[PDB]
Amino acid sequence: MNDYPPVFSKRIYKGMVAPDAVKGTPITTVYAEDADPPGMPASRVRYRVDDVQFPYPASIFDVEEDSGRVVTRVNLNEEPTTIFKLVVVAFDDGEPVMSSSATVRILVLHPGEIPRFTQEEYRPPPVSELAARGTVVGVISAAAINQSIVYSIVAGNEEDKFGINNVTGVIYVNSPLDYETRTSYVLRVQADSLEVVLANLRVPSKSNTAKVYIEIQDENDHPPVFLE
Ligand SMILES: [Ca+2]
Ligand SMILES: [Ca+2]
Ligand SMILES: [Ca+2]
Repeated sequence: MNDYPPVFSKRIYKGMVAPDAVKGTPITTVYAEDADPPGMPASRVRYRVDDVQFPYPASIFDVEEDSGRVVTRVNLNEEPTTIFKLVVVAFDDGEPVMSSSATVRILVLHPGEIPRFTQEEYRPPPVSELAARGTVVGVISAAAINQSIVYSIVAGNEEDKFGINNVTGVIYVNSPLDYETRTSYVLRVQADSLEVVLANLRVPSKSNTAKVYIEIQDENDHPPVFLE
């Protein structure tokens, strides 16, 4: 019998593509498996696009039948920041032939317009534990072609001990620091292009994320002695 359909690994895939991408530019691979006995038609999954609800994405993208790679059907000329919903259907060679669908949300964006930091690690001089709010700690720097850069701290600042000026990329002291509580931090930072920020999006990659090693400088204050 053939009584199990293909089941996509994910319900919604993501993927990027340049706005001027040539024909057959690879975007992403989708994937689905079939629970019927292996080696047979019933569990032999082919991939196809669909144009019921989203015919235009289907007009410019296509999925390969056997590999599952999503690619450009045409040399494209679409506008940046756009998001398309391409609908992919995986179907078996069974009897009766079963299937299931899934969505590939594709982002139209240039790779070269994603920012690049000046360093992957920033090691600024050690900040006094008694430093006041607003005391500058260090500064981070990132370029991108035809792009102004918004900076953000994305991880490692769980204590809200730091803030960053989201435009100058200047990291500063937000809460008061205690050396005895914690002697060092490592922030994950992220430069995103302004055009991207405006479309309510973030696009991380190796070159638009960097680390900041902050070192706390001990002064004579009241040491915490015991806790609980
Ligand atoms: Ca099947
Ligand atoms: Ca202290
Ligand atoms: Ca101290």
